[PDB]
Amino acid sequence: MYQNFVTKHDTAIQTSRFSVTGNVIPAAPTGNIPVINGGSITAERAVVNLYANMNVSTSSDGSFIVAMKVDTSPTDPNCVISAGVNLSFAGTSYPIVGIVRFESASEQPTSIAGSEVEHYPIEMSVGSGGVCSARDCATVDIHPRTSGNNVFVGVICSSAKWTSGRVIGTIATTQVIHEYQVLQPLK
Amino acid sequence: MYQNFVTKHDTAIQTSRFSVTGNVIPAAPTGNIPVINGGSITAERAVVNLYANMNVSTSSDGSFIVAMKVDTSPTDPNCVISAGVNLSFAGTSYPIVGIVRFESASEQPTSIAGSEVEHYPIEMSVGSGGVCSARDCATVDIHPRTSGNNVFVGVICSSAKWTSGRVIGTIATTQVIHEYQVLQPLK
Amino acid sequence: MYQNFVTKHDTAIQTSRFSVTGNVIPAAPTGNIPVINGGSITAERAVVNLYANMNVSTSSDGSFIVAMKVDTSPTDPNCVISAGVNLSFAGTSYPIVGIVRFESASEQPTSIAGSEVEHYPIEMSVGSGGVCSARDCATVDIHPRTSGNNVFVGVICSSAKWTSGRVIGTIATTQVIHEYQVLQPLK
Amino acid sequence: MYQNFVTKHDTAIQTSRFSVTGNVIPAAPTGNIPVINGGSITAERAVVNLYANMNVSTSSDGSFIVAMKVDTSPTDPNCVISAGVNLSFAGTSYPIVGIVRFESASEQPTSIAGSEVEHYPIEMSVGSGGVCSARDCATVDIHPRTSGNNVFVGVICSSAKWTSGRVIGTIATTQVIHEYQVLQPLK
Amino acid sequence: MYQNFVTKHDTAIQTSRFSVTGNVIPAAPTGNIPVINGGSITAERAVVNLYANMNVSTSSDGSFIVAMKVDTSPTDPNCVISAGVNLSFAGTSYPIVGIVRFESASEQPTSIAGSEVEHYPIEMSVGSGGVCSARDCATVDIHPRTSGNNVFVGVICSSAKWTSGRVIGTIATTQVIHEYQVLQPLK
Amino acid sequence: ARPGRPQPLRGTKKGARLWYVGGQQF
Amino acid sequence: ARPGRPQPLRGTKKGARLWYVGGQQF
Amino acid sequence: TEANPSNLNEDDARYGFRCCHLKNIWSAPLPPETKLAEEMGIESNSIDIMGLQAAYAQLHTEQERTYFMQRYRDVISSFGGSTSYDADNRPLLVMHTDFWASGYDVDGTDQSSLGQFSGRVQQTFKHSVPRFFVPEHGVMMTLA
DNA sequence: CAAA
DNA sequence: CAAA
Repeated sequence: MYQNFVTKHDTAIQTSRFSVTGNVIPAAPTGNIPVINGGSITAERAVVNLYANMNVSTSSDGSFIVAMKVDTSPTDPNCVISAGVNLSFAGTSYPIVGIVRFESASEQPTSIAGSEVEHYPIEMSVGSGGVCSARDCATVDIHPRTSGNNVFVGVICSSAKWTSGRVIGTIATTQVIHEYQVLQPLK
Repeated sequence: MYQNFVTKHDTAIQTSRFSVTGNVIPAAPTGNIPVINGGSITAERAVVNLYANMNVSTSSDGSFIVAMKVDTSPTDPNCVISAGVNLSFAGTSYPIVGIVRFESASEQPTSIAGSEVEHYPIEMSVGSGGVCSARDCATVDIHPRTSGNNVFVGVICSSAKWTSGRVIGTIATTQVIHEYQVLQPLK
Repeated sequence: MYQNFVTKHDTAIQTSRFSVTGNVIPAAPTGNIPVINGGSITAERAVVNLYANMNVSTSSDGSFIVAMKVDTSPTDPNCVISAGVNLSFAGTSYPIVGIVRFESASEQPTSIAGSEVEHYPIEMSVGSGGVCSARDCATVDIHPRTSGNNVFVGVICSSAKWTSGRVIGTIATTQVIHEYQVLQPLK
Repeated sequence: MYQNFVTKHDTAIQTSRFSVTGNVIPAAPTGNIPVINGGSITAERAVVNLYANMNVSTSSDGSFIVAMKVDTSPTDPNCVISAGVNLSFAGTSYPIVGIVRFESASEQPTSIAGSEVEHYPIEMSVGSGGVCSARDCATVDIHPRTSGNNVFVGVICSSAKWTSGRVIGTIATTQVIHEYQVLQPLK
Repeated sequence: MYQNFVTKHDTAIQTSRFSVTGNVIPAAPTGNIPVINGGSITAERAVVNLYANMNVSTSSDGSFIVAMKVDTSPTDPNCVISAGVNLSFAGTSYPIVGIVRFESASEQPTSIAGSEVEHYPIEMSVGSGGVCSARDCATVDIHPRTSGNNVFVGVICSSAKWTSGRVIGTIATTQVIHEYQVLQPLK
Repeated sequence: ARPGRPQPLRGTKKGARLWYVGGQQF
Repeated sequence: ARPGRPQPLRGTKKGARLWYVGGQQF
Repeated sequence: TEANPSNLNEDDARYGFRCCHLKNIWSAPLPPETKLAEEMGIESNSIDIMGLQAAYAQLHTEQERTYFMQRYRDVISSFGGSTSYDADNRPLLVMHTDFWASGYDVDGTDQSSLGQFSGRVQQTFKHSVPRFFVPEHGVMMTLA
């Protein structure tokens, strides 16, 4: 049949990749959320591979974030931001995802206050006990609301009841300001 | 590939946000359903963040609501109302969602009788034991059927068997009378 | 982004609503299936709210039906029939749904023999242990095959192993012979 | 809103129906797979209703098939074959489905060797412990590769670990060489 | 209704098939991942049938791969690569899938280092305890980044906590540089 | 058989007066 | 080879009478 | 003969009676009761050739009728006479036009519809009825 | 429009 | 259309 060439999320190609291992310390919206990026992706297309241990040193119900620095060049008020996640947890905790936007004068944010995070729900492919999947996008104003900060976007992952255990998968996210060209056999 | 720019639900952008914590008292359709909004969103685009405890002080099988005040300016008989939810519960209860419409002379409804609520089913992204997800919409007549009331719409969340426990996520809903413009690289 | 205005099922608007409580007696295809409608929807758009107890007084594996009377005015051989269901059961039984067509000289069928029921499978949004969801449609010949009967359509719900317990949700179904007009901001 | 009139699978209308009861003996690809059709559908549109017991008299991990005889009239090299399944099992076994093609000089195949079966994966609506659902299609060459045989297609259902127990639902499948006409209110 | 002729993945037709049995030794990204293909599909359309035992002789949390050799003839920078998987495991482990690209001067890779593998997330049809399903695609640069190697693509399957047990299903993957023609009744 | 491409129909419009209503009404 | 853009075919329509049916039938 | 518009069935009452297909070999045959042989009485060993004569003539009158003079007016016209429309109470055909309905194809332009075409028949037309003198109160009916 |  |  005819191959479908449209998609809610195009995963960055050869660039913007960072592997993250270690302990992921989920947190509650009342505190500061963990932004597991020290070498935070730039090109505003980010692919993050996960192979770490979901540790509950803090609260049992929280959320961690993966982010990227929004390119603000475009004069357009706002553009689309897509994400594509695939996470498999060991400890049944019924994960959950979505897209977020937050600012910070800091270039490489390590954590962001929950009262400083904006949410954008997205259709979750799946949300089983140990695996959340999703490939979707949302509309987000790309310009810094406070003269001075850098704008950040990414997918956030939460749970009502986390469970210590290894987590693995990929967290991809992109600011659509380019549609990847592709061999379409009939043109 | 080509980025998809259509979607069943556009989550409000910088405005219309309210965080709700505390106890959510689900109820049965025979009684009055809890409308967890005191500062009920106006612009008829609503984003509600949840970080509260699902308490069963009343019945074990019920439903709670998140709502917004419909803008009735449009002369069009009825417009589309989209919702995008992502809820993760601790207590396995197999959640469920949908869109609803109800009137009330009250500006900030605290609860609404079940026999006064209209239902509009929507494809649920997921409905696992502890996480319901959905991004869809439905057609709803936006004009007050009883000369005098204000029209309300929102997503309702129910369960056949609830279970005391923390719930977290986002409840977004919007009356489409505006499509957010967006940078489309090829135009 | 651009709001999507197409959909497999449009839930009836202000009309055709009936609430059903009590005991739902699932049955096997070898016997007569329970059509939980006494005041069976007419306009051939039906919305049915469920708040009853799934009782196994008969067999442990069966199915119940929700139906509506097909409008046969249209000279077109057959039209589309969409359904949108959201059911949350207490007793884990892995529900299942689909669309059905059956005739009967009776105006308000209370039950229909299984060997007299026609099936039309539909993509199930979800089919977890305690919640089935689906918003789809199918092509169905709308004219009475036996000179004299009335044609009925609706969604059927089955299970391989039911389990006594309260069930809640909505069963919507419509014969598309009208597409609801809607405010599309850009026209 | 606007009613969607496209779909990956159109379930046959008034014809091609066969009910199958009894014992379904799943098998492994190393042996001969059970083709639960004696009165195998012809018109190459098949609807099969299931109300039987999933018995493990052979191996614990296997697969059974539902098939139809491909119409080879069309000079077109190959056409689309859609399937729409909804199965609810009692015994948690995590079902799975897909479309298959196989030849045989026999008009009414009772079983087919696994090394003689061709697979075509399809997006599974759901694949929970006790219910698999799917409505999709695939491209399949409709002409007999060995001068003499009849071509067969259908959906196959497998499991890594079956479990004795009643199964119920519908198995629909069709060779698209006709698109059912339908009342579209605006034309 | 109108039959849908578009699709994210077209499963190869009569060619490119290989059956794989035996022990699948999942591995961690810190080591070398198992590429279960000795007779690795060429035409860059691959269909692989699984009927083997998921053995944990190494680590409990890992991932295995199924791959194909990318045709590099096309002068187009990059083309689409679709995959369609249906896996049913015995041992509940919450599988997970995605598409990958990796190079190697070796013609028939037996294993590939994790730090040498590129990920491309895809919407997972389902990700239950014992069955992952998915039919999607992604954009991938098809030219060898290191003058000399052959480019490989395929679907990878991972888990946070594997569990010894038989696995069954199909792993299909294709490089879209051809759209299969198909009988469309109305043309 | 007339060549032209289909035109929408206009006014249902003569002899002497028909409508007496008390004066001028547009 | 004829220039024109494809036209749908009309009537299958001469000499003396063929159809006697008892009188006039439209 | 239907007495009232209620003796009419679903289809008819709403859409009008059915008419005959365009005349062809099978849609316009010879009246089913058409004579395929004419028998004439004969004694046992003799035949009246003078009778055989009339016999044929008679047959003729019968055929002439069967074939094209089933209506009274046609019979009279046959003698070279005429008949007012009031004679056999027949509607008066005031005007009869006809034409072929042509149109155009709309081309498909999307990924899957591209290369498909839908026909939109759409013909304009005039149906003019010359000034007509209405002798008695009645109705002017125009059907298609 | 007094089709006075 | 009596192609009488």
